[PDB]
Amino acid sequence: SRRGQEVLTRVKQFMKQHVFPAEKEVAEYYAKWGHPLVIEKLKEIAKAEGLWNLFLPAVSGLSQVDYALIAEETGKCFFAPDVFNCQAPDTGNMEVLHLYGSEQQKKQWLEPLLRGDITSVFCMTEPNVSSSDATNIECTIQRDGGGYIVNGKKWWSSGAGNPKCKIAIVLGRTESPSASRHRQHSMILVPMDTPGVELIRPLSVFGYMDNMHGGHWEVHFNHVRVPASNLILGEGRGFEISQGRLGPGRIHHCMRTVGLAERILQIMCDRAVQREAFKKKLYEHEVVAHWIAKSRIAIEEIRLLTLKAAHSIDTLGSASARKEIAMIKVAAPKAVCKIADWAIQVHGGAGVSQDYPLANMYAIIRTLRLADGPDEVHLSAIAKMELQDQARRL
Amino acid sequence: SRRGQEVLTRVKQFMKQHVFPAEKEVAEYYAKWGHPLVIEKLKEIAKAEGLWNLFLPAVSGLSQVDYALIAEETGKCFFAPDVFNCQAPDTGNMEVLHLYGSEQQKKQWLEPLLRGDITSVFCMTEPNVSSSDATNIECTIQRDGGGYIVNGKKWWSSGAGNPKCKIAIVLGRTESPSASRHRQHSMILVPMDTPGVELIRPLSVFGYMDNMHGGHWEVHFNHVRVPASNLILGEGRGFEISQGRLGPGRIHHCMRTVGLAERILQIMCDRAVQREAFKKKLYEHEVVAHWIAKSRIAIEEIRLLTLKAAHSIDTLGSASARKEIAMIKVAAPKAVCKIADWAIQVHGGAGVSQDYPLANMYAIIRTLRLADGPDEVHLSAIAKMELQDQARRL
Amino acid sequence: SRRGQEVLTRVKQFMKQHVFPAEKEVAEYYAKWGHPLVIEKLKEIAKAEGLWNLFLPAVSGLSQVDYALIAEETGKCFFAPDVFNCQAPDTGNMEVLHLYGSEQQKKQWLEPLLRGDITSVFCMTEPNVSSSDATNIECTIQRDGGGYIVNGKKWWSSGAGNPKCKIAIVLGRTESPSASRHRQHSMILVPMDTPGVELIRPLSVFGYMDNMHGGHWEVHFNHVRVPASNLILGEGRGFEISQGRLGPGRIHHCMRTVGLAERILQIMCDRAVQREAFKKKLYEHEVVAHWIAKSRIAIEEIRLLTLKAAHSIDTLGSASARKEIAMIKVAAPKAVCKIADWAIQVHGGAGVSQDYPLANMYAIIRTLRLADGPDEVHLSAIAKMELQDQARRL
Amino acid sequence: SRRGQEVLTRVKQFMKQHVFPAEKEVAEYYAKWGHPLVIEKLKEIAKAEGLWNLFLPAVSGLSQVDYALIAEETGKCFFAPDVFNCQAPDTGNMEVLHLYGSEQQKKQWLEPLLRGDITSVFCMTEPNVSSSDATNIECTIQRDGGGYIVNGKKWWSSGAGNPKCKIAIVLGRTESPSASRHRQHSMILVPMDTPGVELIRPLSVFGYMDNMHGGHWEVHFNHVRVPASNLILGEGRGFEISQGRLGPGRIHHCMRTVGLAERILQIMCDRAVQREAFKKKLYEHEVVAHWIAKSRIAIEEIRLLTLKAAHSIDTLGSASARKEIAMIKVAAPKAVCKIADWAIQVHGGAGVSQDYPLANMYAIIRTLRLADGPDEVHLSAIAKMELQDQARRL
Ligand SMILES: Cc1cc2nc3c(=O)[nH]c(=O)nc-3n(C[C@H](O)[C@H](O)[C@H](O)COP(=O)(O)OP(=O)(O)OC[C@H]3O[C@@H](n4cnc5c(N)ncnc54)[C@H](O)[C@@H]3O)c2cc1C
Ligand SMILES: Cc1cc2nc3c(=O)[nH]c(=O)nc-3n(C[C@H](O)[C@H](O)[C@H](O)COP(=O)(O)OP(=O)(O)OC[C@H]3O[C@@H](n4cnc5c(N)ncnc54)[C@H](O)[C@@H]3O)c2cc1C
Ligand SMILES: Cc1cc2nc3c(=O)[nH]c(=O)nc-3n(C[C@H](O)[C@H](O)[C@H](O)COP(=O)(O)OP(=O)(O)OC[C@H]3O[C@@H](n4cnc5c(N)ncnc54)[C@H](O)[C@@H]3O)c2cc1C
Ligand SMILES: Cc1cc2nc3c(=O)[nH]c(=O)nc-3n(C[C@H](O)[C@H](O)[C@H](O)COP(=O)(O)OP(=O)(O)OC[C@H]3O[C@@H](n4cnc5c(N)ncnc54)[C@H](O)[C@@H]3O)c2cc1C
Repeated sequence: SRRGQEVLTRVKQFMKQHVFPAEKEVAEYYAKWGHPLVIEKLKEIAKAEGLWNLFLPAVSGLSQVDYALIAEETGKCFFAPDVFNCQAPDTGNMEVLHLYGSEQQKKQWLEPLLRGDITSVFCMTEPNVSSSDATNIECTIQRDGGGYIVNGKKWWSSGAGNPKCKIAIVLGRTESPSASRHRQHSMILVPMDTPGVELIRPLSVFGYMDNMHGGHWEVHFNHVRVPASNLILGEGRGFEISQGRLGPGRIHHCMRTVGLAERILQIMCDRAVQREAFKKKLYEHEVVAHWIAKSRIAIEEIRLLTLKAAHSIDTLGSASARKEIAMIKVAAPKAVCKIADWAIQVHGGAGVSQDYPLANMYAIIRTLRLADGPDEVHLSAIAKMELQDQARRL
Repeated sequence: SRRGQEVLTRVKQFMKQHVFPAEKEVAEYYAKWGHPLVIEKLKEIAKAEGLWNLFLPAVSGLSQVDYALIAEETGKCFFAPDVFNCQAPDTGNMEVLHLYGSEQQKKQWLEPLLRGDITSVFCMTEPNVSSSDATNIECTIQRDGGGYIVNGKKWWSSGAGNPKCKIAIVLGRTESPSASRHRQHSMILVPMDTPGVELIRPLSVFGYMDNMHGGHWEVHFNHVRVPASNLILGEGRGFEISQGRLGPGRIHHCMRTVGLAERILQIMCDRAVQREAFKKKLYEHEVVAHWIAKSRIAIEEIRLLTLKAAHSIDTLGSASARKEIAMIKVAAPKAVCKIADWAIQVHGGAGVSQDYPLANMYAIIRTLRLADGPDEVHLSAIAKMELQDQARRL
Repeated sequence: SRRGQEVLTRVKQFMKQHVFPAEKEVAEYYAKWGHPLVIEKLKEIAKAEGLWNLFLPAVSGLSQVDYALIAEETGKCFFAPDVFNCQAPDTGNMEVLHLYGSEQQKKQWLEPLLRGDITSVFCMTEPNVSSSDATNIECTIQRDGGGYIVNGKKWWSSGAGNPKCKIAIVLGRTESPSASRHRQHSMILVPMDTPGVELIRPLSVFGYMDNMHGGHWEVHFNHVRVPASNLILGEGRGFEISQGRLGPGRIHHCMRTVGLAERILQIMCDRAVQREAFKKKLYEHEVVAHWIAKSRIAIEEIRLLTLKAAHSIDTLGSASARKEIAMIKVAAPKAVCKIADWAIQVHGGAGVSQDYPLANMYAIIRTLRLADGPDEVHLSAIAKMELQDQARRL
Repeated sequence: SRRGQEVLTRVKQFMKQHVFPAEKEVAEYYAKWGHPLVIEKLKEIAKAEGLWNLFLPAVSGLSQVDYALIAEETGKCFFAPDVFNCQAPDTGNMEVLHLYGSEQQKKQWLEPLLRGDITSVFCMTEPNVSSSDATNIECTIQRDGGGYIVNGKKWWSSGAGNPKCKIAIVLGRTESPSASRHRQHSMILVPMDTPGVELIRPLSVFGYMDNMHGGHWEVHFNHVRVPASNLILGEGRGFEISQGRLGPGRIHHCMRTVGLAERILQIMCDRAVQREAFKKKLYEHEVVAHWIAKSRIAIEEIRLLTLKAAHSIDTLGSASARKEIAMIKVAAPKAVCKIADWAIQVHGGAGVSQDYPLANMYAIIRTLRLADGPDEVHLSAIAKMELQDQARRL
């Protein structure tokens, strides 16, 4: 679309003018769970210029392909999505509140989230059970008179340490014997200021604490009392809302991963051209050149897959495109992990040190094979859908 | 396009009605370098219905995307491309004669090729040198008074054993010291009936002789006298014509390979559903299901890459899209080889026997990593182009 | 041992003097299920010099390490094991008859097998079921008065087309409700001259019929009447005898595969040194050199694994070393397959043709991942044993 | 040997009694470049019991196989080698001073190193050049009257931050036009207390600073004046001493890596047995079980390769076994990296957090593909030696 191209050009100009020059200051600030003043100034400027809430089609008037290209543009910096209010944790919560939810819930939580006043956290993983299977959730949401009681322990809650975090969406189980085997979980809105909500400890990733994004935390809900109006949809529709939330998050992460892979490839090519070993440059060795070629091929393939998934979501819907989302979720992280490992090996001993962003990049990409579900469950789902498709064809 | 969709539907109906039922008869006939009468009847029927010369846009009025889908449809059978006059050896020669060549050359050779009266063979590989580097060609094309003399030995000439083969395009070298380092080779039209042209022996592929397609032969040119009007373009433009010929052949092969991969995946899924081992079906074992999922992901990726290359050729040109062609040529054969190996392993001991087409399929796909240039030279070319692109960006 | 070293030196001299020069004649003879006179002369010479039955410790007085080195020596030729009476099909049957069996059975069948008068065939695979799980065998061995009745269809029976094949060992099931879940199968000796035994058709491997080794056949047993004295051990001990037969066959195949890999690596290095492409030799390209290095590393690793398994069998026994045999059976075929594929790619288009033995080599190695059980069942067995070992340690 | 077995049993008892229980205290101490008192007490106890300097055959009276098993035992803990005075940085310097060096140098530096009074650091890598090629070293060691002047910048110097570090071995270049192309570098002993030696900054590995081992530092030598008696051997023998130092370090690292891989496999098996997902345990999924089986196979292979290299060094010498050392250096890190990645994936999100040692383990193993030379230079060396061997055979 013409609007998509215009917004993409404006976003590229905004990044090249403001976002990249502030990287050194942002890194020096974090070398303690909030944002420095540079990010707030950038957010104000982006609000002024209209580069705000580009992820939500109902607000920005953009399709999934246009925002796919835009998110590919903003995936080259680790704090750029937060400048445009398109960061990973809160976007899913805004989508959940926009799709499902009452007028009171929207006016109370979605508007401050849209304006950037507050941030949100999504917590559904337990530390003592296998949470890749969503039926293993043991946190309870029991009705107690006129309200609800939330009691459980959470795990890997991203962004809970941010001082602006005021609302949470908690997935817990309700005992409903008369219901089906899937109508046993519900989502509830729990304010972080409610008595009984405790932040236990932050969680590290390969020795990185990720203070820029608020960190990952262990949260305890000790008999938290919540009004009955904070329950999203009904008392047994947690799985449906989770499925609705999942897809867009995965596609946005895949676009950002494509952008990050492009940045990594640029860095690796620069290093290969610059350095000389054994009386020749690094790219003159065929192994490095073949690494570069394979990286380019993989980047092109994953970008095409993500664009296909975005077009399918546009033309059909978010519920009739689960296979494409599963395929891109399987495909992107492994390819970008291989590219990052090749770049680290090309840079040598400096590839693991703090002189380059390759080590933190590798850690973040490595966590992409576990967050939002491991790759094995997605492979099983793809196999099941493919077998159903073959049975229908035959 | 609407015409593309209509022709695709007609082609699908034609295959399902005529081509697949004749597979058993065609296989029994070959269980000796020509075609049985069933193929000739199918060719006559296809000529009547207008499903003729679909590969050439100037004749069929189709873009590269429409024919990409059509060739994906016809890639599921090993003799289907010959039914529609879209077989690998002669298509490149028709493209060469259509792009370059005089009116006399066109009227003499392209029209019988277009009508299907005769077939052609392209020979540029020598047995005693490394022919992956085109500067190693030692066959000579010397001007002798009013004509030319062709003297050399050829290698892996596909389709030379067909009785309908009457014309050849031979790549040889001419001694031109005043010319550049690339203007040393030329292409000449050599009729197979010329004295001095000898067929030495056929060449086998993993123990398969491939009599259906005319086989692969060693050809000797012993002082062949050829008129000066049989030289295509000039006396030093062999490389340019070779580059013009190369790309469309690769893209058509990639589309047919995608179709073959789809057929292989269907066979493997059928076997996995049917068989039971260790008190469960084969797909109930997670390794087989993950094989199926990875095969589907790879098929989708290679199809998207081929469609991207076809669209780029449509919108820009065959000379400004070499990078995409190189990427698809690298990507498709390895993925389809892995899929075929997985299918053979799934079928067990019967995966290598004559009860299934998987072994011949694997042999043919394995030769795709060597024919039309190995994968390593393409990887080097991709690396060079990517480095140039990075230098231009920086 | 000193005897092992002396026999190894004598075997090396015998190969270099007689076996390699006859390769061209043997190949020309087969370019129809028996042996040419050259092989018979070589067998007579080997009998005269005492290089006979080197595989059996009770006859040759050699341990498993000495014969491991000897079989590594004889693995470089495809008919060399038959010169020393150490070929794959009959060796297992000799081991079975030597370990288990009565005096009458030994005097009737093992002595002609030891002298080389007759050959044997082992058949336990069915065409219409999954035979990787041995409980799926549907062939019946019912007691009928004073004898037994064998009724079933066999599959992939190696060596059944040899005119010297006179005896077979057939695995079938007996209905014994009072027995356990494993005491349901038995092995019986069935002469090939018995009425009701039919050879149906030979089976091809990638288009190779393997006439040198007698081929692989489909055999039908149509109500074959057999005396009760032809039953090995008891009526429900088939699994035990099968387990006893399995291990030595696998270790001998692994040693021969190591030898074949060494030959393949020598051929590939010769080609890489000889040829020149793009103004440099093939080994001057780093990819080819890295292929060579990885091939050498893999060869060393698999040889060490096989020697470890042989020493373990020597010092402990064939029943307390199943884990090592499973590991070598998993490890050797994949590494040698990768080496063969690299060599084929190095040779170029000639790597698939009949000018070199690489294509037939690849086909034979590819069948090693399916014969004597697939790799997946061995991986599952290794995982089970490793979990038991960890539980015992903890 | 009997002594080797007795010392191995004593070492196993010592570890199980003292080293493992202190892991929690050691971890809590570091959660600042020296050792806590627990390690010093363990060192005193090990000195009392005679488990001291087990790496040096001239002191312990042990071969390379016995110490290979012992180092495999001590590779399961990250501070265990330091308890027995067998830690990576100083062992190479002790070997260098033991092989080469004068009586004064030995009495001054080797004896305090042997008794554990001081530690050493080896520095030969420069930050601004490619140091994988040893001819790129730009640090200068110029003779200045009665002594030497060392001027250069070092990089990744391990253990320089330890307060006990008093001596260094620096590799620099000397301008000798009359000498050969390899006699251009020399090794000199530089005390850390000499004026002009500066510690610039520590270097991180994936966000880990590794304070336990003294860290990795950037060191500057600003016109350091050193007496002429501190030069090891001559003024142009740096390469020879470097080659002598290299091999034993690699073999010890490989043995410790095998031990670490065994520990990782034990942890992964424990997790797979414990956890349950999708109504079954983790090992009941075939992918996890196949991961376990492949890990066991790889561990066995690398252990056999290391033992073969140790036996070859014992029976022939450290100069006629470079091929085996290169092969093990290539083989061990990649296999252990794959095993560690599989274990991290098995543990899920907790695989990257601080609750388990898998993330730090992966970082340390990942640096093993770069330290002591990258894998690509070793692959090139192996290819060269293999080509020489093939040429000699032919
Ligand atoms: C944990 C750790 C500890 C260390 N400790 C020490 C220490 O105590 N002392 C010390 O002196 N150094 C130490 N180092 C440094 C280490 O020795 C070097 O990083 C390594 O030798 C390579 O040096 P470099 O960084 O200059 O690599 P570079 O040469 O700059 O890397 C270029 C890359 O190109 C590739 N390459 C290079 N040559 C070839 C070729 N011929 N063919 C193909 N590809 C090729 C490789 O992937 C290589 O990594 C340590 C490093 C680490 C990570
Ligand atoms: C060259 C050659 C020679 C042979 N010679 C003989 C001979 O002399 N005698 C004889 O009796 N047989 C012989 N065979 C047959 C051979 O033993 C069988 O092919 C093999 O044992 C598997 O039998 P199948 O074909 O029924 O495999 P199937 O069970 O039908 O194959 C199914 C596939 O599923 C997979 N699979 C199976 N179980 C599992 C599991 N638990 N987990 C995961 N994946 C699994 C495997 O990939 C397997 O290949 C020969 C075969 C070949 C190729
Ligand atoms: C089924 C089939 C059909 C064919 N049909 C035809 C036909 O119709 N017409 C025709 O002219 N030819 C045909 N060929 C031949 C084919 O084009 C050649 O085999 C191919 O181009 C390579 O030629 P070569 O055998 O000389 O390879 P070689 O150059 O001899 O192979 C050397 C090997 O070295 C490697 N290598 C080469 N260059 C590099 C590099 N720069 N970097 C790294 N590695 C490198 C590659 O692995 C290559 O295979 C056919 C081949 C097959 C298998
Ligand atoms: C950086 C990061 C951020 C995160 N942020 C959040 C967040 O904001 N909110 C949140 O709720 N969670 C978050 N998580 C947690 C994440 O969602 C979980 O780690 C993940 O969903 C798996 O949960 P688990 O740890 O219980 O895995 P487990 O189930 O304990 O892992 C077991 C392992 O077994 C394997 N496996 C599982 N099922 C199968 C199967 N069917 N077939 C084969 N293999 C299988 C997989 O390898 C899996 O990793 C985050 C995690 C990370 C690393």
